[PDB]
Amino acid sequence: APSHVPFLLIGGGTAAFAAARSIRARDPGARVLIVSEDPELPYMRPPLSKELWFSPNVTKTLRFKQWNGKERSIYFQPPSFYVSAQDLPHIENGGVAVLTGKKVVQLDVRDNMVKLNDGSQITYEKCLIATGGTPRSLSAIDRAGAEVKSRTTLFRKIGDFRSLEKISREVKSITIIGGGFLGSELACALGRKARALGTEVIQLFPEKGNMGKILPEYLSNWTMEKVRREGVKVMPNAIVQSVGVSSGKLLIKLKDGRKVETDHIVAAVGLEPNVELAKTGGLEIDSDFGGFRVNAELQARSNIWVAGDAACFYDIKLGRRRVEHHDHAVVSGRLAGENMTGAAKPYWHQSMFWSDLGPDVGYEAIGLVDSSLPTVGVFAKATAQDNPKSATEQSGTGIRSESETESEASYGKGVIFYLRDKVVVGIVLWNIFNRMPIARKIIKDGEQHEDLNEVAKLF
Ligand SMILES: Cc1cc2nc3c(=O)[nH]c(=O)nc-3n(C[C@H](O)[C@H](O)[C@H](O)COP(=O)(O)OP(=O)(O)OC[C@H]3O[C@@H](n4cnc5c(N)ncnc54)[C@H](O)[C@@H]3O)c2cc1C
Repeated sequence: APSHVPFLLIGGGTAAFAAARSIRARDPGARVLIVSEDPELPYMRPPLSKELWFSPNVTKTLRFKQWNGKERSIYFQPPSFYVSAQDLPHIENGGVAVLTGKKVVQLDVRDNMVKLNDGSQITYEKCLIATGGTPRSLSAIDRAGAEVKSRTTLFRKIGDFRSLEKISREVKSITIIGGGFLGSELACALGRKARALGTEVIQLFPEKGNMGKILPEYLSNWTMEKVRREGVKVMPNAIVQSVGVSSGKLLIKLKDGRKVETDHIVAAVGLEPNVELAKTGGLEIDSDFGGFRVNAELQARSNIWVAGDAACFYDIKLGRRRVEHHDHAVVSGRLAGENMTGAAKPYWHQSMFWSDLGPDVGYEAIGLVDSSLPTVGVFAKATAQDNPKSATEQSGTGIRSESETESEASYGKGVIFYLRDKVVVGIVLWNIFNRMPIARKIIKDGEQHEDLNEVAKLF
């Protein structure tokens, strides 16, 4: 670990990598150090709940096959592209180094320095906090003791992919708690594995259907049927009361009286932004939405920026906000990098989200998407190209935010408009690809729409 580094990136995920790339692009000789608590070099997360499950050496290499059959590495860059932390301070033309297995435990804003868990002290000139978040657990699990806890997976990293993939091959029943996109993706991934093995997969949540807090009743229900068609036993309207061990089996007790016996549990119930450094750093966090509060240029302080899942930014349309989008991590990380190199540009990007439940069904979302808001959905029969696989064959990539582009324009599918009076504040696209720029334009203009069935023609 160097005693000093010009650019210090705390956390080694998607946002940090984007910032590292941006800093180097604007400053060819920049010296950038990434401190990552995890043992792995920077990698993208979407494949962990998708393509990596649709394949035995893949678990070792982590080089997956996209829906189009072509391989891609989960890592942002090959390990030989990074320089050693030891050489970073004076190596010719600089570079980007990564300190894996090390965690920043103290931040001293006034002295521009951080302390690592091993006692190491590092000063910086410009710092980016890109710590992401920590998965949330169920209070029922927290209050159940060590045994139950040891048999519950909080899905987020490469290590969770490997341990869960192992378990799916070794046990007879796995239960997923959570109806969100991630829980549903895992449900489909695990369901397919179970079909060949002849095992069981259960998914339960308090809502009436999958993604119930986001999707309107019609599409929420359609999604639940989709998951059931994969062999998964889906249990909606399920409120967990307690969880314990009975005769070596996990026993989940629900409020309506139902009891569920299973071998392992996977929880996908949201995340808690990692703002532990706010304590010693004396930085302000948002008690309502979570995360480090930053200004328009993503600054927490004159020389400290925040990007990705850990940032509570000011959405140009919605006010204080925090999101969990790959697109956001990439764009905000890139911007932070540019601002750390004298750009002084505001974050006005409208972050998009995407989810693939296999090669045949996908979703895209943007803006305020809440099922409690008044909505208007327009649907139609899907064509042969309206699916994630075709979209990937066309674009050559499975990372939707890449093929969709970051710009704004100048039944088996459909569009769902979320409204505020007659203005569209959010949009969900079901099996419609390469039209996000149109969605961004509609939301940005913020005009009132007398029809919408006319607007749907745009998609
Ligand atoms: C399984 C899965 C699937 C997903 N699929 C999609 C998808 O299809 N579409 C989409 O739009 N989004 C998706 N997302 C979400 C998207 O991946 C995230 O928004 C993005 O990864 C966040 O990046 P980040 O850099 O902000 O944080 P992270 O990638 O979470 O990483 C933060 C890093 O910093 C480390 N760290 C934390 N604290 C410290 C510390 N004190 N010192 C050192 N290191 C620290 C962490 O351990 C971690 O390595 C998915 C997420 C998961 C988990």
